[PDB]
Amino acid sequence: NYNNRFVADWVIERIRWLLIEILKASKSEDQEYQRLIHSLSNVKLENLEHLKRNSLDYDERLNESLFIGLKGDIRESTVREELIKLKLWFKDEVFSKGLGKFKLTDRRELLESLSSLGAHLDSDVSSCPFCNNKLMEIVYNVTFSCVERSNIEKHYLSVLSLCNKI
Amino acid sequence: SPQQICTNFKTQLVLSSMVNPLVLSTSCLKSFFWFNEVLELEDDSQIELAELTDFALMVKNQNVSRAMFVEDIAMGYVVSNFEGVRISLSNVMVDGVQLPPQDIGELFGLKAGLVVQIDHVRMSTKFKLKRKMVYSFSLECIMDVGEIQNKEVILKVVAVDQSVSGSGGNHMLLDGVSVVASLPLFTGQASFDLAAMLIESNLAGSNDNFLMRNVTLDLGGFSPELSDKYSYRLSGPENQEDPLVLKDGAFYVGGERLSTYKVEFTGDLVVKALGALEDDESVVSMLHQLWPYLKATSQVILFQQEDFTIVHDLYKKQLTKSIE
Amino acid sequence: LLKNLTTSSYVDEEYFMCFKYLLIQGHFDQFTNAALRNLCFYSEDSPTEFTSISSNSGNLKFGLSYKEQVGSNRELYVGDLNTKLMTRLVEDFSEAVGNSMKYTCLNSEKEFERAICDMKMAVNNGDLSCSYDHSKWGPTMSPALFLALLQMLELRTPVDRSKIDLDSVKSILKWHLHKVVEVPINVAEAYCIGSTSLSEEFFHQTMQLNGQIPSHIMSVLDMGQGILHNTSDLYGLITEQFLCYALDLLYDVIPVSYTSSDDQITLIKTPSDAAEWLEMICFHEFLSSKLNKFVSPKSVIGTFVAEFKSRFFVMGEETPLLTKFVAAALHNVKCKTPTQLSETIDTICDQCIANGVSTKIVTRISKRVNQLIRYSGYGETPFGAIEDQDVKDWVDGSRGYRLQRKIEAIFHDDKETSFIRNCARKVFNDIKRGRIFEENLINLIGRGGDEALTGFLQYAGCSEQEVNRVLNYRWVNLSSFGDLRLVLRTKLMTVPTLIKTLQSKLSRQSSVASGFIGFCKSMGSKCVRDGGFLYIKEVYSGVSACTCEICALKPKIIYCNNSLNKVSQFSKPILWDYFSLVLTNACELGEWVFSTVKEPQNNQNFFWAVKPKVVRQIEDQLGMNHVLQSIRRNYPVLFDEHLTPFMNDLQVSRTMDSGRLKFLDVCIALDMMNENLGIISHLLKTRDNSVYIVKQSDCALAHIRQSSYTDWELGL
Amino acid sequence: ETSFIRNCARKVFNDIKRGRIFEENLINLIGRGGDEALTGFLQYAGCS
Amino acid sequence: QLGMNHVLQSIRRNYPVLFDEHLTPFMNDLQVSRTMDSGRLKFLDVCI
Amino acid sequence: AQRFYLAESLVGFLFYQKTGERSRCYSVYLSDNGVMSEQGSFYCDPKRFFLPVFSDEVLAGMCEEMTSWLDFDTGLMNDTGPILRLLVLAILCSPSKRNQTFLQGLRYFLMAFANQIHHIDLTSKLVVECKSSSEVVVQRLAVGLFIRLLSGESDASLFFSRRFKYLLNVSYLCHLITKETPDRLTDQIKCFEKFIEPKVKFGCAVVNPSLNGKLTVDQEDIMINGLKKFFSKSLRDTEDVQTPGVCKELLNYCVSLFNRGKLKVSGELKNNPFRIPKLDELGNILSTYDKEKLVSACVSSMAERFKNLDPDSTDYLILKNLTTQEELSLMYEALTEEQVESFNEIKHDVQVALAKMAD
Ligand SMILES: [Mn+2]
Ligand SMILES: [Zn+2]
Ligand SMILES: [Zn+2]
Repeated sequence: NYNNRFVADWVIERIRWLLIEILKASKSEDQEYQRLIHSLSNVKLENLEHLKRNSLDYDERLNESLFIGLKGDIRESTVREELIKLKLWFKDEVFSKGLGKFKLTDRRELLESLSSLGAHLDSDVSSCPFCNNKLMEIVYNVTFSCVERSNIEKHYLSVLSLCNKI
Repeated sequence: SPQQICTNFKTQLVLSSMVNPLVLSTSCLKSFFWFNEVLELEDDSQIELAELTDFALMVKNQNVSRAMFVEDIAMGYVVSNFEGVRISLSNVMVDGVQLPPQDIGELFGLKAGLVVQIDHVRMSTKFKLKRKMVYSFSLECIMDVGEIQNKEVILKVVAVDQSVSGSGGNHMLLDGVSVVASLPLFTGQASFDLAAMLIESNLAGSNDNFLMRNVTLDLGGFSPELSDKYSYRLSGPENQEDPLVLKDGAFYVGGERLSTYKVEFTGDLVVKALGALEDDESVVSMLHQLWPYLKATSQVILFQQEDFTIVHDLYKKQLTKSIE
Repeated sequence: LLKNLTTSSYVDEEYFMCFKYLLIQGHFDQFTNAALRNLCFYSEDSPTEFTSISSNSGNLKFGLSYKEQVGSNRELYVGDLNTKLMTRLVEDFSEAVGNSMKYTCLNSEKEFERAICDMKMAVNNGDLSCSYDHSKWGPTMSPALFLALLQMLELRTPVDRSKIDLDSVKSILKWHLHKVVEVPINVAEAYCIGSTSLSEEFFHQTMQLNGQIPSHIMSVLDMGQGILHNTSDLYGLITEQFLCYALDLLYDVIPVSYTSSDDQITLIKTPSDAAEWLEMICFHEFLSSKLNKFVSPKSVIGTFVAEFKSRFFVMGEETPLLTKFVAAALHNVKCKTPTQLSETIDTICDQCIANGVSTKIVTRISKRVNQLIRYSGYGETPFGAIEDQDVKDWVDGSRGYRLQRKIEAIFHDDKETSFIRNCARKVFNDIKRGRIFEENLINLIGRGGDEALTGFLQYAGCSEQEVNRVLNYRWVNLSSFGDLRLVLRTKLMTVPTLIKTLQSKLSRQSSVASGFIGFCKSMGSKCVRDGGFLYIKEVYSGVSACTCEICALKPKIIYCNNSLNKVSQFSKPILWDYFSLVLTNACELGEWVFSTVKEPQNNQNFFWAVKPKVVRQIEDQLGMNHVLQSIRRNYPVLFDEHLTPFMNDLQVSRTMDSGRLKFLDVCIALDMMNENLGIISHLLKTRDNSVYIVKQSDCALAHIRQSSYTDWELGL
Repeated sequence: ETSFIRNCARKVFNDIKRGRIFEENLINLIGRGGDEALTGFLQYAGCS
Repeated sequence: QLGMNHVLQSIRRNYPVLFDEHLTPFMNDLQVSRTMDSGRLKFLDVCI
Repeated sequence: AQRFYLAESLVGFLFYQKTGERSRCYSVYLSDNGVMSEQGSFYCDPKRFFLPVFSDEVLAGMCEEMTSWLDFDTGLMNDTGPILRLLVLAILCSPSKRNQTFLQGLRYFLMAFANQIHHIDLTSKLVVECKSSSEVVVQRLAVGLFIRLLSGESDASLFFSRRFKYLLNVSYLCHLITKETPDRLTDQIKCFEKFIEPKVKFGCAVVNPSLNGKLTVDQEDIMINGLKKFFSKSLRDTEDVQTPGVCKELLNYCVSLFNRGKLKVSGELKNNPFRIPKLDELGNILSTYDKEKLVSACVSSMAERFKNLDPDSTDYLILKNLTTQEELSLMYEALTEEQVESFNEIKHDVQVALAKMAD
């Protein structure tokens, strides 16, 4: 905001209004005048018709590479005929040859595939999780060593808390 | 038809009391829906017997329980065993002249510049106001009077203050405070027996100077009648006892039956109440205690028809066959 | 200061800072109005003339980042303010166009439910269900496709038939087509400082061969994930409609498709077993690949199970997804105060038990969160986290109801709480049936808990005996003179709760372990306030172990009055909170909670659905502009300050828009004083479940709490 | 006409005191003026 | 009874702008008229 | 060292040497009656074990219920119970993204197995490269469970709904392992890879533009070449079925079909729609702009104060604008390791600035 600590915060907007009125009354280019009035208002979406949209000899090739095949007025029956011909071509050129994208299950083959990809056979690891993972071995050791097998301490903990606090 | 309001409220109260014992406080009177007695601005007619507690609730009383037996008038026909005691002067100057008598002669000479200062009178009047019904009450009043000492004739008065205390009902303290303000005491002939007697008790002495110089008060006539409640007037050695309970439509002061007030239900009301209750044993207790209360009432208007077949939903043949 | 720093670093153990200071000390570092008028305050960068690639105020710069997911991280694009506003305008236009449409279900729960029931009916009947997930939806689409689409459309008006010109939309899309994506500086430094990688090869090839180190990347096909979502949704919708039309015309089947801008579900009804439809689906896949709709190998086609938005439907019922909700409950422990953690766990356990999980596992989660809040040093409180030993009555029951259940479970033979419930029922009858109570309870409650409770009691009816009896049970409230002060692990650079909830309603990377560690650490300093601040153990060390046969029914939870003579500032009655909770449940979900609980007199696999049996007496609609008027009436200074600076519709909230609601007057004052009721922020919300799958074994062991009429069927 | 208006006023009085469900909505209905307020009160009581 | 500090609260509730302007500049006892001193009278709401 | 109690006499000791939130190497010992024994050592990250901190009874109950789900055959749950529990245990003791990907692949496998038709490229999306020899055991356990539940010739589908529910809940065990980006730099690098790979494969990724709306001749040339390559797909060639692009013939067909009210949707819309961080660093707790603003404000306040001598209270200022020894400690404890490093950097900058001002 144009506020400051030298004026009573009521003359700045008056001076601004007087200045924009004097500017819009008489001038002296095209865009240097639209920014001066815009840079002194207070507050102000789509419909940007105030813009200019000047060409730069580059959008020509953009429109030439983007909107040559776009017509959007094709009839209804000719599309039916074209889809019929495309389906008849698809049936005997790429599907009867074996170049599809989907297939039946054959659940036995899926079971074999999962057993081949998941169950590792060429690995040197053993069939025991405890001796493979270190944390599992640790927890196993602790649990199998634990399952199968007085004012002094409280004074000590209190003084520990005191020194940790200080 | 506010008569129906009153009788339905009484029926609800008696049938709610005859499932378990409850205290006869505002907790068991205001906590009932049919207590529309606070409504119906024209309160000329009360339910059956609760005139006093209704008039108290119109003043928003905080009472709990007492012997509400106005049928035997507790405000009227009360013993009037009234008396008085000595005084104790404020602005203490008597402790220096009480013991040196061992006399009364120098004290009488001192009481004979002029040094008539203010006079402070302290009285503790204890009475034993009884009632018509079987009851008793002991009520004592403290009176502090700020007056002006006189030259020779009687006395001069400025102001008075009273403070009641002791164990006594609302009607008892009402009677006491009314008679202490309308007694042959100070207001009137004052019935004052000076005889240099209470001075001889305050000013310790066993001698007489043949001069009593009797005095009499001319009190203004203030009206300290602003309690009118069960409150023991801001002091008392006895508080919060004698609880009133209710088991079978009969007032139990401590376990003794006072009486049973008549309540009609006409059959439809009792089943309308039996409809929605807590559980089975509550209905059992209510229907077993109903006919014992019917013995103390007279109501055969209860229609013995299809409504009884509706009551038959609660198959409690033992309860209706136990009273026989 | 330099010598001081070197000496203080030398006296310590570390010598690296000493060497740095030693090095920086050793000095080892050695009259036209268009050109002279745009330097003082002239906004030269204001958009006045634009081109087909920019807007004279930048080139729609963006920033790349990742987002954490379970399987693999997702992309993320964050933009500047100008490009953010442009994307906002574009997405608003496209979402309006989509809301005008019907079949798409991305911001419409009605169409989502329609797709759900259609899929369920198809699975129950045996139609061809095909769940199509598409691979690389984001990094493959291009704004040029949307440009061509909008160029080819007409967008006819409803009543004008004017063929709206989509000129500005095409301009913004042409701007987006030439957006600049900036690479992270961390990857740049990692590839500059310095295993085979194609992108690393491209970085080293574009490091200094053709130009400088790559920092800005523009291309044709980006379509940043989370930028053009609505336009991509509409394009996918129209393409799938064209595809289903083509399939209907070619293979004489009945297809219906539902889309979500990333995946689709197609329900195909065939005439006149399913081994003669491979050509149809492969032709459909080929036609989709002819467009920019490449299908992922994870897409499935069958007639036994259907999937949509991770919601699997099979013949007869639906999968409960137990472990997902269990892991969601065990995770996301975000705690700022124990109350908000309790509420979050409440919502999570509710939405978990909604999908027929169990009644014995939720108790364990509640015990877990109780132990978590206890380990932090806060100690157990009467409310605390979710109660233990619950039942299947999460239905027709809110947070207030389970809090009341916990407080009732505290007492074995309820005689005080039953009396409080009777007093609350009396107040409810005299305020509704007698109907003479308003704004006086507001004057009586604003004081606090002690005098308010005895005032309500003497309004119902009592003596000094009840005053000294009921008001004896006390519990320690550490947040009595305010809230617990604490600074947790937040991001850098930075009054009752009802005001904050209302402000949130009107207006519009951190780990859980570190968060909880900071929580437990900050709960050990001077936190509790008074008058000054002090410790929690300092307050809990002042209680006297009287043990007078009344403060031993639940240790560290309920005390007596004389046991807190040393510290009496933090001592509030629990029966007052019980009264408030009972009255709040009455204003919320009916009067069936005034009766007494009675107990009643299956293979663990008989599941079935149940519906809530609530009955509201609080003007069921209960929209906005009703709490605002009540606050303006009851709390004028609290309505002026901290409320309604950001509002321009005060006229309707002031001109008595259905003023003096039946209970919103009194059912709102208990919420602002008590810090843990939270009912006004709950009344303005939907059930979010509307149905609960439960097993029969839990329905037969529930408590039967249905109240008879308080008038004992005696009224009329 | 005045007897009918008195009957409507008695109905409003009963429903605001005995029925006891009326407040601050009559304030919103009266502030407009005399015409619409009267027909609003009438259709609240009952009319055509 | 119907004393003061009852019409003032009703005006503050029903007519806030009319209670701020033209009313209570010459008053120092707004706290009692604001803290619901027997608020919502039986008829002073609509009879005013 | 940290301590944990296990029994009446024996306790467990956890020894380490580093601090912060990084991954460390720990050593666990026991102590029965003073004789300190050796239990072992390991190397892990502490911020990836928050789930089982107190969930020792919830997991037991959930696995017990999941196993009792299969009570239709007395003899099948007895073999899957311990296997399920061991699998869950191995999952908790080894948090990794590869396990989550493997379980998601198993979910997709089950989904494709339940139905009748599936894609031809399915089995290539389920394999994941396992390292550290720790994923082998969990993958073997999951595969063995899936086989034990799915294998069979005739009597293998007596109750298929229960089997499907059990297998789905087993595959959904990936939500147990948390998702907290095991490494930030590697994740950012991989994100940049996945972002810029398709554009380099296509051949349209230009180099640093002018950032003003002015492209050189080569930039616009390659842009137009990419635009042409995007719309240069025919309706008969089966070679371009995995590369981006669209054919104009099918687009014109769909457009002309939608315009003339033939699809289920049309252009009959109502309610006419015409009614400071840096971008080069996302994830950093503090950008260079904020550091610079803070140090400038602090040095300006310190210069305004000198109107010399300055205690460590200036450091207090750093704690005041970013988030009296007690308040200093309370405001300093709430920082993380990277946060405390950045705070030390800012402190060093402010102190060297004040020192150079002193000269
Ligand atoms: Mn999907
Ligand atoms: Zn082993
Ligand atoms: Zn105790």
